[PDB]
Amino acid sequence: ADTIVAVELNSYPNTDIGDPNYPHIGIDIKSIRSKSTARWNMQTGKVGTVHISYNSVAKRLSAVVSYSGSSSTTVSYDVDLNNVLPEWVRVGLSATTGLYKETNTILSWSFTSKLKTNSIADANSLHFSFHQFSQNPKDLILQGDAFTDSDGNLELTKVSSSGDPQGNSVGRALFYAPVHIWEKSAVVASFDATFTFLIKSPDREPADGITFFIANTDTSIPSGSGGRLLGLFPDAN
Amino acid sequence: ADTIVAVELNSYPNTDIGDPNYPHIGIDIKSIRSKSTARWNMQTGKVGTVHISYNSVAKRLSAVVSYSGSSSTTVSYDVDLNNVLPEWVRVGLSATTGLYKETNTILSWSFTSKLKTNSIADANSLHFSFHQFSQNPKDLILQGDAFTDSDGNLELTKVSSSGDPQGNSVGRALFYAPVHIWEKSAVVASFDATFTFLIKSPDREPADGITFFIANTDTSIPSGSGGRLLGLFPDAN
Amino acid sequence: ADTIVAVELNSYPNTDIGDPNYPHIGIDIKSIRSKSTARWNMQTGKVGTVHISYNSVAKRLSAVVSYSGSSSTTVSYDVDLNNVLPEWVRVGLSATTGLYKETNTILSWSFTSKLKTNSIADANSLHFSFHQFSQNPKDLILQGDAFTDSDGNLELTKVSSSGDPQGNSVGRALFYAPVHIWEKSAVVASFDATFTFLIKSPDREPADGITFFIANTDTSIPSGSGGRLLGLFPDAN
Amino acid sequence: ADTIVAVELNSYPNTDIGDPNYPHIGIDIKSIRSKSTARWNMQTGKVGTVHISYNSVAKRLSAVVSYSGSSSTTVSYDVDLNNVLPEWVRVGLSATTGLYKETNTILSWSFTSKLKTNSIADANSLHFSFHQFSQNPKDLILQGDAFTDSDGNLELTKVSSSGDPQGNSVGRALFYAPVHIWEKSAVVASFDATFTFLIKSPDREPADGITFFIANTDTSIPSGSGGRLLGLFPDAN
Ligand SMILES: CO[C@H]1O[C@H](CO[C@H]2O[C@H](CO)[C@@H](O)[C@H](O)[C@@H]2O)[C@@H](O)[C@H](O[C@H]2O[C@H](CO)[C@@H](O)[C@H](O)[C@@H]2O)[C@@H]1O
Ligand SMILES: CO[C@H]1O[C@H](CO[C@H]2O[C@H](CO)[C@@H](O)[C@H](O)[C@@H]2O)[C@@H](O)[C@H](O[C@H]2O[C@H](CO)[C@@H](O)[C@H](O)[C@@H]2O)[C@@H]1O
Ligand SMILES: CO[C@H]1O[C@H](CO[C@H]2O[C@H](CO)[C@@H](O)[C@H](O)[C@@H]2O)[C@@H](O)[C@H](O[C@H]2O[C@H](CO)[C@@H](O)[C@H](O)[C@@H]2O)[C@@H]1O
Ligand SMILES: CO[C@H]1O[C@H](CO[C@H]2O[C@H](CO)[C@@H](O)[C@H](O)[C@@H]2O)[C@@H](O)[C@H](O[C@H]2O[C@H](CO)[C@@H](O)[C@H](O)[C@@H]2O)[C@@H]1O
Ligand SMILES: [Ca+2]
Ligand SMILES: [Ca+2]
Ligand SMILES: [Ca+2]
Ligand SMILES: [Ca+2]
Ligand SMILES: [Mn+2]
Ligand SMILES: [Mn+2]
Ligand SMILES: [Mn+2]
Ligand SMILES: [Mn+2]
Repeated sequence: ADTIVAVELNSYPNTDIGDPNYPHIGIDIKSIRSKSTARWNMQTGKVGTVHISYNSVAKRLSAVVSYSGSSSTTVSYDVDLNNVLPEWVRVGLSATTGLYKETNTILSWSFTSKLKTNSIADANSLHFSFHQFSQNPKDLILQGDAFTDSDGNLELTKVSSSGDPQGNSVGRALFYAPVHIWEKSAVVASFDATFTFLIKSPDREPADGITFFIANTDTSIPSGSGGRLLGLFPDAN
Repeated sequence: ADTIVAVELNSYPNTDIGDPNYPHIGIDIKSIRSKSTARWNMQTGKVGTVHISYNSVAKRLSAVVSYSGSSSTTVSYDVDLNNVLPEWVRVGLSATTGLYKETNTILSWSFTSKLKTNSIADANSLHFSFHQFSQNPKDLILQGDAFTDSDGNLELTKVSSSGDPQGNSVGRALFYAPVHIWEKSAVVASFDATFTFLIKSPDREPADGITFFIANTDTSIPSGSGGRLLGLFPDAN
Repeated sequence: ADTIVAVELNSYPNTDIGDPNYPHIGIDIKSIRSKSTARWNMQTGKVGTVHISYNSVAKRLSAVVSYSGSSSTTVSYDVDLNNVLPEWVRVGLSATTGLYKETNTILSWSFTSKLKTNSIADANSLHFSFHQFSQNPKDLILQGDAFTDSDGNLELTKVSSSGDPQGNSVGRALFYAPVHIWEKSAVVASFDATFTFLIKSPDREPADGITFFIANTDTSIPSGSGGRLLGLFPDAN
Repeated sequence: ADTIVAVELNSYPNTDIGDPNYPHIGIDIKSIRSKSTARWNMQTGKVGTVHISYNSVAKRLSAVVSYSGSSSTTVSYDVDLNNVLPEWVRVGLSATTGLYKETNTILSWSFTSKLKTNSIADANSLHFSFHQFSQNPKDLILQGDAFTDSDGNLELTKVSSSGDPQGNSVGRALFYAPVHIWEKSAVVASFDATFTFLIKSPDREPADGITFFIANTDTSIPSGSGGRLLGLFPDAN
């Protein structure tokens, strides 16, 4: 199956599969069961920013979520991605709704990767930035119900004319060019990513969440991966 | 047909189709007949560097070619690419050999595009950089005889194990992701690029040349584009 | 005296010294008498963006000014800055008020410079970005009445408690590190800059303007350079 | 006293003050006694590369040192620089010789700092990159015997015309502009850096080492900091 490494912004607690009993941010390595988490003081109707970093020398993946004038929540996890992921991967963002729903609107997204070596000349580098989404992204791979709306916003899950989110939606958006995340002869490998989002919800318990994820080049939406599984995994093992 | 815009390093004079009678660097807008050229003091055996830029306000396309120690040769052409190219395109490099041959080895390649608006936040940006090539670049589209070797050098045209260049070869390598080169609402749209190449040849007169081109996303080696047509155009019109 | 190269956003027409009879943007090379201009459809109370570029191969300096949802004004000028400026320069922004006044509020500012050579390794590079100004910029050289306010905005000219601009004000802000803008052995030299501003004015004819300027490392405010002379030149020759 | 934070490439063991009995790379927080070290298989005569990173969320400081072909040696230390360093600082490199000597030649040097907030718009960013050094760098602060030579290499410590290293020399080179390393409102604050160096020595045991350090803006070679104290500290406390 697909090899996932993800940073999830889980807004709906599904304690039956391991979630903390509150909206949280967590680092997933190959399973929906976060190897580490932190409570996310989720504020709906407000735009949020997620910054994600990793460096093969520090072996530490970390993330943070902040709102304007609101403290940030942080989470980390020591891991050596060279043991988890294959050389060539493909990044993307995902989201879902189940019984309950929220808008999984991505307002911006950037990503940078380096494959350093002997000199100040990263043998490889890749960078992309979006401060607005095109009506027809020729450089995105939209999966499921994802789509860019009239305002140049990326909508990972179904939303209607009025702007009301729909339940039971799944959607992903992968960048088009596969990234070479590590090479045997590499000295350092880095990558940073940022994305902005707006989650608004009608029901008192919003669900389910958005994630930023790295995966094998051919990652496609798993069957039965909806709702609580955030379109990343088939089961909850 | 494909809508090409290229910068060529023509090593072989085909005076009968537009070439001056000497190695030259030219700018090609939709035809092999350069809208502008310059004498290139081609040095076989030395590694050379090519820089290329474009800024939709300055509306001028430039290109230099220098070798360590020896002087550079520049060439420009004022043009508004927003009228020549589609919004979405793919960038790439091509080379060819005809009756005569040379090695069309690419050692490094960068490219940066920025699509601005009302801030120091490019609504889009795209950057890639290669200082060595993977033996299976999953981010390059290799067309024709293009292949990356054991040394991590892109080889646009066939060479032998012993290193010898082969005749009659066409080769192209496009970056995988579509670049959003311009858009209606854009305020500024720019792009830079660099590549380093090494040309070697046993012939008294090496042929045919290397080009860095910008095409439509679905571009492909046109039939009968070998030799003097450098894998970009179907005929010499 | 100081060697100035500037892009001026002249809001007040001083026809007695060469200005067009309308607010305009112009490229100044060593004199307040713009070697080139364009009418700027100045909109007060609205934030504007100025993008400025230059490339030693294209020998063309260009600028553009846009507002959200308003067309842009462009201006250019072919020039070879290697003949105008010294190797080491120091960039900055300036503004003034004379009999009339406006707020010369800079909201952001970025700058990048390259000194390319034989390889994809710019022998030199410099880049700085500000999306907010520190209460005490240790990296700016504030000249005259310039100062960063409580909101992290840079105010080049006097403004009072209420936020009302004052007449007869001059102020500049130079970045701290001198930039190496060209070197004899350089193949290409580039630089791009962006800045955001907000001009608001009580009187019907706002004056005088803001400029982005490159100058000799020790550029200081010229005597009598106030009002119409934008703090750059002593006289109007 | 100066508040130093350094990464040292200690070539000479001064076991009596904290050094392991072998060439090592260490992280120094406010003292010559490394909070962490690693065996460095120092190779005289080969050019080496040092990469260093820090991310205030990951809160971990790392450093690698590799040579072409030979393996790299890494070293980290978890620390929150926001408690160790002032908001504004200057970066730099230092080196020294005592009874024994070696050449402390810096061939290249980059540095990038980013100070984030709520978007993919770093409220501040600063980047510089040198691939060769001007014979009169007006952007470097040279302290002690530091001097750039005819070949465009920074020489932290005295060498002769013939190239021979001299004993008892202290040398420092700081980038000119103050870096805003952190700020209260900041969400994320990171930094990367790279330098390439070449160490040569006639002595059976070369001394003393090179360091990349981060100090307070007004830093300066403390008296009696020669040799084993590598120009950073006044005493071995
Ligand atoms: C029938 O209850 C079970 O399913 C409920 C609905 O499940 C769907 O909707 C949720 C939220 O949108 C989504 O995560 C699922 O994948 C489905 O799409 C669900 O609400 C319910 O959860 C609650 O109850 C369990 C058991 O008591 C708790 O462990 C959870 O934390 C919730 O409190 C349950 O899974
Ligand atoms: C038969 O002569 C014609 O073709 C010759 C060989 O053509 C092939 O090889 C060249 C170079 O490898 C390549 O450009 C072509 O596409 C073919 O693959 C060619 O040498 C010859 O050119 C010369 O003569 C003509 C006419 O006199 C001149 O116009 C040229 O500048 C050359 O001097 C010719 O086209
Ligand atoms: C007395 O008239 C002259 O000076 C006037 C005031 O000058 C000061 O204020 C202006 C605007 O703030 C500033 O540019 C100057 O440097 C001084 O600080 C000025 O208003 C006036 O200009 C107008 O009249 C002349 C002559 O008719 C025209 O050529 C201009 O275009 C103006 O219409 C004049 O210089
Ligand atoms: C007199 O011996 C002490 O000083 C020796 C020389 O010191 C100078 O030179 C070294 C290296 O160039 C430099 O580190 C110092 O700062 C001075 O500039 C030194 O060689 C010697 O060290 C050795 O012996 C001590 C004590 O036995 C050990 O602790 C060390 O590891 C060395 O093996 C000593 O400090
Ligand atoms: Ca959940
Ligand atoms: Ca030809
Ligand atoms: Ca004026
Ligand atoms: Ca020592
Ligand atoms: Mn979870
Ligand atoms: Mn030609
Ligand atoms: Mn004017
Ligand atoms: Mn030590």
